[PDB]
Amino acid sequence: DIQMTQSPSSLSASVGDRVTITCQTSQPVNLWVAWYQQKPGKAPNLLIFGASTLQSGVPSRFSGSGAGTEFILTISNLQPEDFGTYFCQQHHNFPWTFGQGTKVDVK
Amino acid sequence: AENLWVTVYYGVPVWKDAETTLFCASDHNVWATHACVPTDPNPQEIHLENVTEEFNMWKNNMVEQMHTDIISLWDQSLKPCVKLTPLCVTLQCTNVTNNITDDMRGELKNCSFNMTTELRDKKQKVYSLFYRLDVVQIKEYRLINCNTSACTQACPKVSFEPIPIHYCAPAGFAILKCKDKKFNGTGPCPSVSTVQCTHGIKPVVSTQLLLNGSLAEEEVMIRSENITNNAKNILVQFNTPVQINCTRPNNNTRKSIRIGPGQAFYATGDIIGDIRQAHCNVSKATWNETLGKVVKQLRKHFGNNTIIRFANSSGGDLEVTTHSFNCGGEFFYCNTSGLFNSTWISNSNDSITLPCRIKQIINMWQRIGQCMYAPPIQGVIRCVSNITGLILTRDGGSTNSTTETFRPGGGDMRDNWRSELYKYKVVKIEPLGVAPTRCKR
Amino acid sequence: AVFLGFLGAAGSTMGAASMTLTVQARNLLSTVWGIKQLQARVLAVERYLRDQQLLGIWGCSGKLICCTNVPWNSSWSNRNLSEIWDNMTWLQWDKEISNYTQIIYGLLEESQNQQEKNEQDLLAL
Amino acid sequence: DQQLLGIWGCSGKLICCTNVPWNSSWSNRNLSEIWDNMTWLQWDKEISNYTQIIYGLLEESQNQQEKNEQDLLAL
Amino acid sequence: AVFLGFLGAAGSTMGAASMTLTVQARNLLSTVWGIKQLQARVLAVERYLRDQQLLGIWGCSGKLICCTNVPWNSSWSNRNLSEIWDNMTWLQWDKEISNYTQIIYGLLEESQNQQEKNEQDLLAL
Amino acid sequence: EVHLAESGGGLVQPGGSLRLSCAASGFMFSASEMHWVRQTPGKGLESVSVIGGSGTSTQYVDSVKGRFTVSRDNAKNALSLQMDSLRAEDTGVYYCARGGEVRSRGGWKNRVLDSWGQGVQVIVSP
Ligand SMILES: *[C@@H]1O[C@H](CO)[C@@H](O[C@@H]2O[C@H](CO)[C@@H](O[C@@H]3O[C@H](CO)[C@@H](O)[C@H](O[C@H]4O[C@H](CO)[C@@H](O)[C@H](O)[C@@H]4O[C@H]4O[C@H](CO)[C@@H](O)[C@H](O)[C@@H]4O)[C@@H]3O)[C@H](O)[C@H]2NC(C)=O)[C@H](O)[C@H]1NC(C)=O
Ligand SMILES: *[C@@H]1O[C@H](CO)[C@@H](O[C@@H]2O[C@H](CO)[C@@H](O[C@@H]3O[C@H](CO)[C@@H](O)[C@H](O)[C@@H]3O)[C@H](O)[C@H]2NC(C)=O)[C@H](O)[C@H]1NC(C)=O
Ligand SMILES: *[C@@H]1O[C@H](CO)[C@@H](O[C@@H]2O[C@H](CO)[C@@H](O)[C@H](O)[C@H]2NC(C)=O)[C@H](O)[C@H]1NC(C)=O
Ligand SMILES: *[C@@H]1O[C@H](CO)[C@@H](O[C@@H]2O[C@H](CO)[C@@H](O)[C@H](O)[C@H]2NC(C)=O)[C@H](O)[C@H]1NC(C)=O
Ligand SMILES: *[C@@H]1O[C@H](CO)[C@@H](O[C@@H]2O[C@H](CO)[C@@H](O)[C@H](O)[C@H]2NC(C)=O)[C@H](O)[C@H]1NC(C)=O
Ligand SMILES: *[C@@H]1O[C@H](CO)[C@@H](O[C@@H]2O[C@H](CO)[C@@H](O)[C@H](O)[C@H]2NC(C)=O)[C@H](O)[C@H]1NC(C)=O
Ligand SMILES: *[C@@H]1O[C@H](CO)[C@@H](O[C@@H]2O[C@H](CO)[C@@H](O)[C@H](O)[C@H]2NC(C)=O)[C@H](O)[C@H]1NC(C)=O
Ligand SMILES: *[C@@H]1O[C@H](CO)[C@@H](O[C@@H]2O[C@H](CO)[C@@H](O)[C@H](O)[C@H]2NC(C)=O)[C@H](O)[C@H]1NC(C)=O
Ligand SMILES: *[C@@H]1O[C@H](CO)[C@@H](O[C@@H]2O[C@H](CO)[C@@H](O)[C@H](O)[C@H]2NC(C)=O)[C@H](O)[C@H]1NC(C)=O
Ligand SMILES: *[C@@H]1O[C@H](CO)[C@@H](O[C@@H]2O[C@H](CO)[C@@H](O)[C@H](O)[C@H]2NC(C)=O)[C@H](O)[C@H]1NC(C)=O
Ligand SMILES: *[C@@H]1O[C@H](CO)[C@@H](O)[C@H](O)[C@H]1NC(C)=O
Ligand SMILES: *[C@@H]1O[C@H](CO)[C@@H](O)[C@H](O)[C@H]1NC(C)=O
Ligand SMILES: *[C@@H]1O[C@H](CO)[C@@H](O)[C@H](O)[C@H]1NC(C)=O
Ligand SMILES: *[C@@H]1O[C@H](CO)[C@@H](O)[C@H](O)[C@H]1NC(C)=O
Ligand SMILES: *[C@@H]1O[C@H](CO)[C@@H](O)[C@H](O)[C@H]1NC(C)=O
Repeated sequence: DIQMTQSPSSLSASVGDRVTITCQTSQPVNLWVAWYQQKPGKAPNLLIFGASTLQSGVPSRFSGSGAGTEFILTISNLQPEDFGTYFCQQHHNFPWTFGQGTKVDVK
Repeated sequence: AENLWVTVYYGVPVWKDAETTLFCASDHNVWATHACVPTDPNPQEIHLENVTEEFNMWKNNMVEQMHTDIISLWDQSLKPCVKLTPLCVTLQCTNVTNNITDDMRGELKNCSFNMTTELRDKKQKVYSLFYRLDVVQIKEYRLINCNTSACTQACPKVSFEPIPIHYCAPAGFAILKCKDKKFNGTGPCPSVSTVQCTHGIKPVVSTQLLLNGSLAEEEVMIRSENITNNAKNILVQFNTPVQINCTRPNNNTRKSIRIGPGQAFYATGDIIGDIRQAHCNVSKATWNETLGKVVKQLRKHFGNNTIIRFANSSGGDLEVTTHSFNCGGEFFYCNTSGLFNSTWISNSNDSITLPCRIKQIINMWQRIGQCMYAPPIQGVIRCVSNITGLILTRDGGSTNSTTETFRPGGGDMRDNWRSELYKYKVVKIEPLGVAPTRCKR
Repeated sequence: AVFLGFLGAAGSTMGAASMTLTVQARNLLSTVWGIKQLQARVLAVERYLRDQQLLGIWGCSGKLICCTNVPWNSSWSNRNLSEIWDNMTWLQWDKEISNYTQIIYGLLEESQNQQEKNEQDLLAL
Repeated sequence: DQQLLGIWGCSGKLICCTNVPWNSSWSNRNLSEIWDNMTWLQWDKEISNYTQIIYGLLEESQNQQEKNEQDLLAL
Repeated sequence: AVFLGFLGAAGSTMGAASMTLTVQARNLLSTVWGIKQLQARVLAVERYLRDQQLLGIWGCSGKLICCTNVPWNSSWSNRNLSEIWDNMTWLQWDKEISNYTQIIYGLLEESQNQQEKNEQDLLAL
Repeated sequence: EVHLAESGGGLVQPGGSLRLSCAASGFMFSASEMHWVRQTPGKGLESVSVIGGSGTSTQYVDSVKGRFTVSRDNAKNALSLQMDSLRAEDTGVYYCARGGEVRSRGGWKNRVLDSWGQGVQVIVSP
């Protein structure tokens, strides 16, 4: 099974800061990587699919990029509603393995 | 059922490998920027998403084109300069015994000789100071190049400093650049971009060490066309530079001798004060750390439990045997014996000092019959440079011994051009395309 | 980043890549060093004129997406439009069908003249 | 010049009208005092600032017409 | 033998030779010696562009056979189509008519602009 | 609007069995793949199982292979997960999600978990 590694494990950022989260894979998965967010007591919400395509309705501040075995999620303008646990998932082959999660909280 | 009909598309994004002629782009010197196009203040690059290309640094025509252009520029620069044909005369030389140390004994020769003047009737007796490497005994001596060819004196107004040069492709072609770090110059690069022109490259001419080069962004990199074969050189690129300070402390003096109508020969009149060897200094701890990183990286390809030896150069010409370069127009050849001398086994402020010898008669490229005379520079000379790479050669390599010995290499200058254009390639577009479609004309 | 522009659509599908032909179309035209630059410019002009002539001979002059009368032979390719225009890139298709290029060109060239002759005959009446 | 003309769809034509409408912001003068009360040099001098935008609009408009023609011929 | 190909139809009649214009059209485009080759290529490109401009000015752009609105004057030639298109060669016709060349060119040039103006007027409504 | 509601969770002893139901509405159930995901307390997400549109293709992770069974009822637009021989590691929040087909900017089609349920709590303790 393809294992997903996230970095950093946790981070504290203030409003308006730029947040960058890196996700790595053992094997190539083309660009089939999806970035989700989870708030406390709520189910995950899709933000990025295809490693560069923004889901409809999501604010434009969220962006994704990368290639090979390295993908990056970028939040340009952190807002009070964007704090939570971010996950990167690979959906190229079953099983679809999630990352260990990056927790972004208020500094 | 399909009822598909042929359709022609113009502008399809398809490219093929090709070779063409690139041209200048730049922001008195040997590397003529006068006939080189101004560079755009805001260069443009377009990252290609989900495009993986094939790269191979050892089959690049850009290196050959750069070598040919550099040789052509060097030949062109020397055309309007004085030819030292009358200088081939019988010299009468003696040893210099005026305030010299125990290591510079016999290095300098005080010579006297007759020479022509502006009038073709009169002659003048003059004297000069020459280096032991430039005069060969025939008390009578002669210039080494007299029995091979007569070369021109480098004009004193042009500067040998390297200027960055950008290479640009013509219309209808494109330059692809690999942005994938840890790429070793051969294989599939998944991260690609299109660039109108190549980044600034300094045509620095040096051997046994890459000076004022580019540094790896991740860690020490090792490249080789065929690492198993010993006959192929190994290019090592550092992730951090090492400062080296090279100086000639002699206080030289220049004098002009009129050898003809509007023709002057520049000679070293006399040295003021003490005489001592020029030398280079390199940090010891930084060099040890760099060698530790290099051996750590080398252990990946040549076994984990092997013994790694650094030793002296095998031999050959002075250009290949010693670290040859120039500083402020003065041509240095340094003895890099204290650096590559150690053994590694799997498990404060002192500086290494390299003595150097100065030369004036220069054959830069691997050519016979075309030398060059460097006029002397007035005053002491000093310079500082960054070491950012090495050229190494494996010794032997048979299975009998488990110890790998690497020695300094060099000679061919194409490698110096191959360490910068390893992440670039040239392609040509093929706009026309044919497909099926449901139309009907 | 400048992800979109000139060759930015190289990695996209043929359907998506067909929307931006103009960006590739525009750039096709635009002492010792001057000689090399002049030679390169001459070669580029010759290539552009060759491409324009080849387009013109087939009757698709002044058009970027021009369909024609020659039908598609199933022998050259068997894949349907479902797995081509949105499940393939232009580079892959060109690599696959690089062998069968000239025959289609000849068919187009011989088809254009018949249409011209028929148009002249119709206008004669 | 020939490529620029051809890209807009006016290939092989000296007087070719197109589909992009005229924006009143670029110029407010009407045809009454333009086509018989002005010279070409004066008009070019007046409107030399706003050149590229109409070129881009023509370029983006031609491809839509081509796509529509292909779609109609598909039926 | 390669009797048919490129200029093989020179000796044939004008009617028979009118079926092979494309073979002639294709080939019109394609240290001391290199200078001569470059000069020749420059001249060839200039000639091709001149021919293309002359064709385009008359309104027959991108067409090999394009009949137009200018009527034929009987003064220039009196022979009928019966003894021309199948009883004469192109070289003979060019030799006979080579004196009367520029007037028809001017007539075509002045006729095209009137058609353009009329089309603009019609589209104005 | 796509709506998914989970039910059937609660407290169970080790070695017991439990059924989780997910009612779905607002889309074509027969033409969408269904996913069962679990989140353990203090850990990240994990895809427990997947079932295809026709219900003939089912896959599970190694941790639950041979114990968890996923089924679907297209007529009722319902999804079901049978769990047997439950262990302490199985405790957590179980979500039912839909794998919806989406088009990337380059023009390629894949499937992502674009819609999730509220989740249901299952506690495997003595
Ligand atoms: C790697 O890069 C480093 C830094 O980028 C390089 O080190 C630099 O090297 C240059 C060139 O040697 C040096 O610039 C010289 O500095 C001298 C001291 O300030 C200047 O005197 C000298 O000017 C003379 O040379 C010019 C031509 O180069 C002339 O245009 C100028 O008029 C001067 O010439 C007069 O004086 C001489 C001597 O009296 C006389 O003979 C002439 O006739 C004329 O009257 C240069 O400006 C930099 O200072 C160096 N940088 C540092 C930090 O030290 C290094 O060389 C690079 N490595 C390699 C291998 O190239
Ligand atoms: C980036 O580009 C690559 C290739 O250029 C894309 O990979 C391609 O993805 C498609 C899925 O849309 C694959 O199609 C699949 O083919 C298999 C076998 O034919 C079939 O069984 C599937 O049902 C599906 O049709 C395609 O094979 C694959 N290409 C290769 C070479 O494997 C990738 O999707 C692109 N990135 C993104 C984000 O789209
Ligand atoms: C090199 O030799 C010349 C000539 O022998 C030296 O010039 C002489 O210097 C002495 C004083 O040292 C004078 O008395 C002579 O008149 C000089 N000769 C001429 C012809 O001018 C010169 O000093 C020597 N240089 C060195 C470094 O030894
Ligand atoms: C410069 O020229 C003079 C004269 O030609 C040389 O002096 C002669 O040297 C030769 C030795 O080969 C003697 O045979 C002559 O008798 C000398 N003539 C005179 C007038 O002195 C002088 O040696 C030359 N300079 C050098 C450095 O060789
Ligand atoms: C790298 O060089 C080695 C040189 O040894 C190549 O292997 C040799 O190939 C020749 C070809 O006939 C054989 O005769 C030798 O016996 C081989 N040597 C060994 C030690 O096996 C090797 O092929 C080269 N690498 C590549 C990729 O070609
Ligand atoms: C290179 O290092 C040597 C020492 O290994 C330096 O030699 C000293 O140079 C200073 C110059 O300020 C003198 O004051 C000392 O007396 C010298 N000591 C010795 C033992 O030679 C040399 O200066 C260094 N050169 C450079 C260019 O850094
Ligand atoms: C090469 O020269 C540079 C300066 O040109 C030296 O940098 C100096 O390093 C000493 C440490 O020994 C510092 O105290 C000085 O402040 C530095 N000077 C400057 C201007 O930064 C460098 O150390 C020299 N390299 C070697 C190996 O001696
Ligand atoms: C590297 O070191 C070896 C010895 O450590 C040098 O060999 C010397 O070469 C000189 C040149 O003629 C001889 O005079 C010595 O006798 C040699 N030494 C020994 C011990 O044999 C070698 O020259 C050094 N490398 C370079 C490039 O100088
Ligand atoms: C480069 O430096 C090394 C080290 O000083 C030189 O090796 C010495 O050479 C001398 C002869 O000039 C011998 O007497 C020493 O025994 C040698 N030392 C060692 C450790 O081998 C070497 O010769 C120098 N390179 C050249 C070309 O002279
Ligand atoms: C030697 O390397 C150092 C470190 O890379 C160079 O100093 C850098 O110069 C660049 C200029 O392009 C600056 O942007 C960096 O901030 C500098 N870094 C540091 C740590 O100072 C230095 O210029 C190099 N020397 C030469 C001659 O190229
Ligand atoms: C000059 O000195 C060298 C080295 O000491 C010696 O070999 C040579 O014979 C000397 N030449 C003289 C004194 O002419
Ligand atoms: C010139 O002389 C040197 C040494 O006397 C010798 O090595 C060289 O071969 C000579 N040149 C030629 C062309 O013979
Ligand atoms: C390193 O070079 C070798 C040369 O054959 C190549 O096979 C390998 O793929 C390269 N490494 C990477 C990471 O591409
Ligand atoms: C070299 O000599 C000249 C002339 O005496 C003097 O002006 C200069 O200062 C000297 N250079 C040094 C470094 O002392
Ligand atoms: C080379 O290294 C050895 C130590 O292994 C040392 O004894 C010797 O002096 C070194 N040689 C030079 C020229 O520095």
